[PDB]
Amino acid sequence: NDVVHKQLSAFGQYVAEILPKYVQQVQVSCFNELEIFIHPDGVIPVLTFLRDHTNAQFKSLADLTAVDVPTRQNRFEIVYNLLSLRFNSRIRVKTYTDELTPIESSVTVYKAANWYEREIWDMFGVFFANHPDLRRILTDYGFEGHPFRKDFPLSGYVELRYDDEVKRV
Amino acid sequence: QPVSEVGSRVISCDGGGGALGHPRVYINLDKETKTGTCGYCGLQFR
Amino acid sequence: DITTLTGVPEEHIKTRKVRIFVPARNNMQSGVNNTKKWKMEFDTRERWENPLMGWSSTADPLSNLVLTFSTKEDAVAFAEKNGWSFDVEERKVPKPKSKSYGANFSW
Amino acid sequence: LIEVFVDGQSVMVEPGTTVLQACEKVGMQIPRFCYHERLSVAGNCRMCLVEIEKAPKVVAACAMPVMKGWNILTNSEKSKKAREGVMEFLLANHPLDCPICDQGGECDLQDQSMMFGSDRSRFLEGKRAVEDKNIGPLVKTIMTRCIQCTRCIRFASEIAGVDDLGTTGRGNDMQVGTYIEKMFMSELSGNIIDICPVGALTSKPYAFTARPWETRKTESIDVMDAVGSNIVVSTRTGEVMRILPRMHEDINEEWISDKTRFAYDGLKRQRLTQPMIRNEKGLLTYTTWEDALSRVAGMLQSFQGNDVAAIAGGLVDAEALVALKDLLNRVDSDSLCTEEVFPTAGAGTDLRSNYLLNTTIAGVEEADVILLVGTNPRFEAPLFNARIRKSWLHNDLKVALIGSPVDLTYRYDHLGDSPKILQDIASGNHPFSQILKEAKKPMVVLGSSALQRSDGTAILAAVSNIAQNIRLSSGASQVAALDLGYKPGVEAIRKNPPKVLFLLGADGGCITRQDLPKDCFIIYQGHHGDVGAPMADVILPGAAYTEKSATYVNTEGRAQQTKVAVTPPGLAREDWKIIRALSEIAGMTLPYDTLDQVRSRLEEVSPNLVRYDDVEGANYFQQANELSKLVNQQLLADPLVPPQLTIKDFYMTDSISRASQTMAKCVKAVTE
Amino acid sequence: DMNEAKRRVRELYRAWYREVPNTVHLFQLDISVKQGRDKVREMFMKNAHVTDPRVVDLLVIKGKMELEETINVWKQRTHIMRFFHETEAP
Amino acid sequence: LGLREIRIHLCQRSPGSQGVRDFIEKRYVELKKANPDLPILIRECSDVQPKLWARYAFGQEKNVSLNNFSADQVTRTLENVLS
Ligand code: SF4
Ligand code: SF4
Ligand code: FES
Repeated sequence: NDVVHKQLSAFGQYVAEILPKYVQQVQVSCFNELEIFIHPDGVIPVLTFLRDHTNAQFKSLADLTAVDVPTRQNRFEIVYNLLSLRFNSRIRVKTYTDELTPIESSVTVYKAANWYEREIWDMFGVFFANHPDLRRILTDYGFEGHPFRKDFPLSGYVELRYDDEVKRV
Repeated sequence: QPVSEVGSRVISCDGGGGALGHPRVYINLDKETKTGTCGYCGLQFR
Repeated sequence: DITTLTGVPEEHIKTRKVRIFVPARNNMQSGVNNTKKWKMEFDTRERWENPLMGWSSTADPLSNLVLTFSTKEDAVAFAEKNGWSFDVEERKVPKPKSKSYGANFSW
Repeated sequence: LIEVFVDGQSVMVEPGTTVLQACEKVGMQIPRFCYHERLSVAGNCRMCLVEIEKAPKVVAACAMPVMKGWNILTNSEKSKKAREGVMEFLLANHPLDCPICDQGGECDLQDQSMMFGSDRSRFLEGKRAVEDKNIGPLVKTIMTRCIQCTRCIRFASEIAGVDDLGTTGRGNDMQVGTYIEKMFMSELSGNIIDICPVGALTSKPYAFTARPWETRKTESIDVMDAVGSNIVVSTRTGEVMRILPRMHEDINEEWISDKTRFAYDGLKRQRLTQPMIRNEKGLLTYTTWEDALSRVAGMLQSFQGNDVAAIAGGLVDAEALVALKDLLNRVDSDSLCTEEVFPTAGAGTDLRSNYLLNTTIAGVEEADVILLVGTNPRFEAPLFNARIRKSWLHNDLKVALIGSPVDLTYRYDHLGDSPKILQDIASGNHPFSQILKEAKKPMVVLGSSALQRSDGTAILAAVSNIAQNIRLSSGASQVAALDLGYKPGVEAIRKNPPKVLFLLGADGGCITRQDLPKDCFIIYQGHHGDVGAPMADVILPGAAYTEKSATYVNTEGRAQQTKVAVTPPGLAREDWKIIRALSEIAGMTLPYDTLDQVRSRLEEVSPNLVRYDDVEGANYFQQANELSKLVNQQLLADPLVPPQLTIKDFYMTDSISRASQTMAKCVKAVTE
Repeated sequence: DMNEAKRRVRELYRAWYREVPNTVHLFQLDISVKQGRDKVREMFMKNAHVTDPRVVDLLVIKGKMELEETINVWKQRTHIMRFFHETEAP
Repeated sequence: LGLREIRIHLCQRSPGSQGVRDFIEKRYVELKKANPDLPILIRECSDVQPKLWARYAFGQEKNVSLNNFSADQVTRTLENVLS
């Protein structure tokens, strides 16, 4: 449909003008998916308004994905889906991040993001500032190296096995 | 197996039946000095 | 250097080397697509055989790993961020060549 | 250079040059078959059709040169309908053989069928199919899968130079198979297995054994020749499957030899696995690695100073030679003995350049005359023979044999006998000396075979004089050692020296065991039981070239390295590492231990080897080398016969090649 | 800058060291009570050459979580005995 | 006669090399005629500082670094070369 592509286009322009201290570009994937960019420092302020009405009542994170790419000056590339209800439609803001720079946590803005901060922390190196409690999930205890680092072998570097002489795995 | 022979020339071997055997292939018989073994079936022809 | 951050055992940031290169065209192919774009293959280690069934049982943690890139400098810098030993190799684009259907008919 | 528009953007393209080459320059890739650079253009297989910006009908992309601001819509719909149009025709008869055809993993015809060809079939009749044409020990012709991109004939007539095979008949029934049963053997016969577009021609020895998506594809270089061509070895997990050429402008350029292509097969058969001491009975017997190495480690201390005499094979091994070198200097005296009876007085070694092939082989096409003396180029170095033939078509430049009856593919002047025609032209007695005078950038090539022949030094002196004259008028296991001065290299130092140390006696062990009654003991650090092992006490298992990282030097002086592939077969280790163990046992532990520390030792003892692709040097200048050799000069003789002559003689050289099943099948093939 | 982070790590050593006997007690570990301490000191020597600014504080972030786990009885005898690599062939 | 070998390294383009480059086109043949004996390897190695190396039966090695020295100075250390 052309129509949706129109409305998303114009709306992308709309937000592009409303708050352009940080919207690097508002590309519309041709199959009707808008997606603006964000300077990594700018995460909270954008998303904040993204809940706040103008039309951007995009409540509820659908997810907090963390695409990786070995190239680029900063490899990890965070992504935020969002959904507005009354105007039933979805957008997708996203940023970028150094292996070492601590981007802030976005838990307060989208509310249901507490679990995700922990996820991406234990599936990646990236740290979220002002997060109440990053800690491991989806792993063993020690384990150490983050998976999903695009490098890092799927077979990992370790294995458990039970050993009778010490009577322990 | 006995070697099948036909007075014609080119023949098609499907390995027995339609869509239950190997892909249809035509075995040439340009040289009478040798049998025409099928690629998949393994059945000689002349 | 981020060696402490990665959980990787010291052995494999040490006693082995990456081997950056842009892959050669499979020569059976006439295609060119897969040729381009740097990748970051590691060196091979030992791989024996399963006493049973004859499988190629293998010890090394990370033999199969491989990574694409857009630019070589980015690749070298990449491994440097990892503190990796490396063997950078030149892109080896074929020289352009003259061609002429009529030169076949000089005399 | 003309401006031309690839679909949209302007491109300042080179004058003339085919539309295909234009889009190649923008990088967009036209579908192709019959065309191939490093071969020749042809109008068959019109899968390359592309649409002119304005002219209504499409033209073959590799045909028309670009000109005058042309625009060309590769993606234009009419082009696409054209391509589907052709592809349906190609697939109208190619037999349903994908699962069994050995080309199945990457046949270009498949991928072209995917990217462009319409998916529904709409042929609905009967494919033609044709009988096989047996051709030799190697290639497995199947035909029927043939699509008459003549290609292979354009390979044969224009590179192998043989024109035995060719097209036959008209319309359908026309066949690229050669008429008459006669077998087609040639030294470049192997490369067609690469060149063949589909599965119509694929290597018998490798056949069925594996599938393309499976095998890992290591990059390295050949060792069967010191020519040093780049390759892609391919292994199905822990075991080598098949070799293919890897293109490189300075050497192989997409081609490869043939003895090398099937050389790997010998690795699988007889090979060193465990150390083997002589027993009291004189039988070879399997042993622990440790007791053996400690045994000889103590054994060679008594003879510190001279006595002990290491002997390299013809294949080995840069890191092994530095390691063994310190083995020989930490011990007080030593035997740097190669194998080829290469003359050393007057020292071509110290100046480096005399044993170098001065012009790049890449520079060979620039030379306007070639002076081949003593040994035929094709058997000694096929890629070079391909190079000179390549220019032979590209240029009308002269060449000359000095001298043999050998059958090189192309027209060339034949001379007479060594001191005769050589010293005569050197003194300008030969008319040939004149044409050598007027010639631009003259090239004189002297084979390694000539360097022995009883009085090798005399032959070298004669050829050097010719080099001096031109200037006045104006207008393995070999080059590596001489990069590090292991001359004499010849075993002529003797003076019988007890406890010889083979790196590989499979080659020079055929000679004589004269030191053995004086000292039967011979450490043997080979990787086959061939020749050297049976007549040698204490056997050391050792790695083949696929495993070792060790560099080898191009005859040009390029010194590029092989990479690891499949690890040593058994208890065997990489060769040098045994020595770095040995010195450590002796108490004269060497400064290096890692491969890279000892690459730092190349970074001292040379340090020009640590420049893997860098042939260039300051050069000693030919006149200065001439003066350096001027003080010797000695009596000569007429005869000069190259070792190989026949191809069957070419099939067997180093012990690995005789361990080959398929090479044995070839030597049986040509002889029967 | 460095040093400001080094104090952090010393604090961390205090915490670990003092906690260790409780670890051996509560977990019924039969490691020599000293050995855990020594091994702690060693693990502290493992990165005793790191010199980057932010990387070290990040190191104490990853250092907190472990004492965080042993204090909460998260991980177990297996998981905490894991550090000693005791089953490995020399 | 302790020395077994001698070697020399020379980049083709550093200026500090030419005072040694000049040493080779002319002094060299004089040297070999003066030195039938032990090997005198020359290299075109592009090490920025040209060098000198000397083997013993001991395996110990002379290691003479040089910078932009006159060829006569090269000759000087070369005559300092002895048994
Ligand atoms: S190789 Fe010949 S047969 Fe095998 S798939 Fe490609 S085209 Fe079909
Ligand atoms: S031989 Fe190779 S190239 Fe010549 S037609 Fe048959 S397949 Fe095409
Ligand atoms: S290559 Fe253009 S016609 Fe086949």
